[PDB]
Amino acid sequence: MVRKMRIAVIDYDKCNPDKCGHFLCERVCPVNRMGGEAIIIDEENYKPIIQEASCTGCGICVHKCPFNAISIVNLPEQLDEDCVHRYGVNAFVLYRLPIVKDGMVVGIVGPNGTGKTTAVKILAGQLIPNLCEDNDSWDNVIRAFRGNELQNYFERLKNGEIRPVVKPQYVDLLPKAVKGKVRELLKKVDEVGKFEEVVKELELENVLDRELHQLSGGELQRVAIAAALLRKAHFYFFDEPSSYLDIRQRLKVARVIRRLANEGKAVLVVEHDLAVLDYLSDVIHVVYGEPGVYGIFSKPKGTRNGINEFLQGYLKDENVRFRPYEIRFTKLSERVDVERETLVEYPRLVKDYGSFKLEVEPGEIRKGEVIGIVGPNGIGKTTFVKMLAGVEEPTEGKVEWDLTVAYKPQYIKAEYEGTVYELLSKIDSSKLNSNFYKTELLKPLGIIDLYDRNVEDLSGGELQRVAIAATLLRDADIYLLDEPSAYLDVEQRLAVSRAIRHLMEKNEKTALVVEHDVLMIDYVSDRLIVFEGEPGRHGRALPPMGMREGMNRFLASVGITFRRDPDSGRPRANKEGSVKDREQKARGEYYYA
Ligand code: SF4
Ligand code: SF4
Repeated sequence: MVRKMRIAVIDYDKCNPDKCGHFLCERVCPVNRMGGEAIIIDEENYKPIIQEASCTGCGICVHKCPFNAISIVNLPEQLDEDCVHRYGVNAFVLYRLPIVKDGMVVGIVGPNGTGKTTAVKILAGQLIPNLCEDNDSWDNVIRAFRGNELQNYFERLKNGEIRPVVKPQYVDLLPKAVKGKVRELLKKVDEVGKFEEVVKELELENVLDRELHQLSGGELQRVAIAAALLRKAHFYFFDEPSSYLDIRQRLKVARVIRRLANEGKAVLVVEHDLAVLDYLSDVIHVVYGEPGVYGIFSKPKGTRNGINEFLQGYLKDENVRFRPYEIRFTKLSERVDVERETLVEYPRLVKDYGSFKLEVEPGEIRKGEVIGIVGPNGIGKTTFVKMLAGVEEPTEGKVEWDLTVAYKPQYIKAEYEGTVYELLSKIDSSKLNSNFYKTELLKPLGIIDLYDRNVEDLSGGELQRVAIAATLLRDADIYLLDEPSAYLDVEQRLAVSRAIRHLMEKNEKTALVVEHDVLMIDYVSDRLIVFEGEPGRHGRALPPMGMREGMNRFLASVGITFRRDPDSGRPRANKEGSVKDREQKARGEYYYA
């Protein structure tokens, strides 16, 4: 086998055409000698340029450079030969692997279906690498990764003195597979003798009484986090633990997972929220490719640089573009925030089931804006949303008016016979066929390619995108999405953000997006509803307020302050106990866009 790209980098800060004659390059260059364009002259910025499309990689120019402003490398037997696994010809292929490490938290960021999960099975002893050949042994794996830390992994893995435990990419499998209580389960799975510490730090002592099927999202997720650590294993691989956790939970779970590094145990993590990712990890991997054709894991990076580079879409270590535009964000000074017309107003409501109490203070709904809902789970974010939605009748007050409400529920389960196209089509055929919904909603969330399978025959992340798109293609005055964040990746999360923002702004309509992922809030929100009280008991919904004034108000009850990163612009979470943490909290401004 073979395969090879040439990559040329010239440290211009070291080049000086006038000192080496006249671009010693083009002169000494064999290809240019025979009438070729390996090295071209930028007779303006006065620099030399190597057109890697030519350069034989002979390296003559490199040896000649009177300084050493030239490097030419052949990505041979390293990027093409590395090839790890092929599922048979005309089928998915993996290149490279994430490099897990002891005593450290190895991060992963990169869109779904790029064989994140392919690598897990590989590492779990349950799939032998063929190295895109025909192999069915460990030994060729151990050799191929010679010069690297993963050889040592495959040697232990085969002796079988390590076995990694894996928190699966979809959960909601344990309730329909394991019956009885969270109390029970957590005794059973116990083998680590750390039962006390776990259940307490992740605050599942109230959550023991309920049965698995009676859990809400945040709780079910965390109970999996618990049961994975109580199984005995050195290596713990968490695939998407950000699903359905609220803002308060996800920051607290991050601390729990981070404390593992100190115990010297190896954590491998997928996260799709940059603030949570920054905080946990110590290494970071970027994974690039178009889903379902190939995936390649990049070289290990230090968390901060790795994230910067993801945002830029350009790899300077690997020389790969993988997205033709940059990840970007919206402050509050990059907008027009001007007042708009009142759609409706709601008085004081108060709903008591008699197993939770909510009071909603008097509030205004404006037209043409996007209101983010924030707070910890079971604080009746959902109780409010459901009162306008019509599935719950307020005990007192009125919200149920002649606005039509479009409602995306918290769980997703399908009950629909027929295709993705049937399901959408009966709502508004018309919308499907117009160019806007095609630029902003349907096309970048993959739905054009999804019309051929049934709704029941769609998987969690595709089906999520399908629910979301469905709710926004309903004909309504006001759009209600309860927690769409679940099972979306970074790119998806962002695409849904740009779609919500454009569609709502253009037709001047209201939407409520209950939200907990920092980035979506950071882009989309015009106004905020902060929830407080003590969850599972009482909640007090405070009236709508400005985006900044809201995230300020709320962040102060979490102890956790947010900056603006200076490298390429993203929400920077600041470590509890830091300079910035201390300066923000002292000065009553607990947040910056
Ligand atoms: S070799 Fe490339 S870098 Fe060294 S001087 Fe000539 S042009 Fe500038
Ligand atoms: S061989 Fe080395 S120098 Fe000659 S072209 Fe290819 S890269 Fe540039």
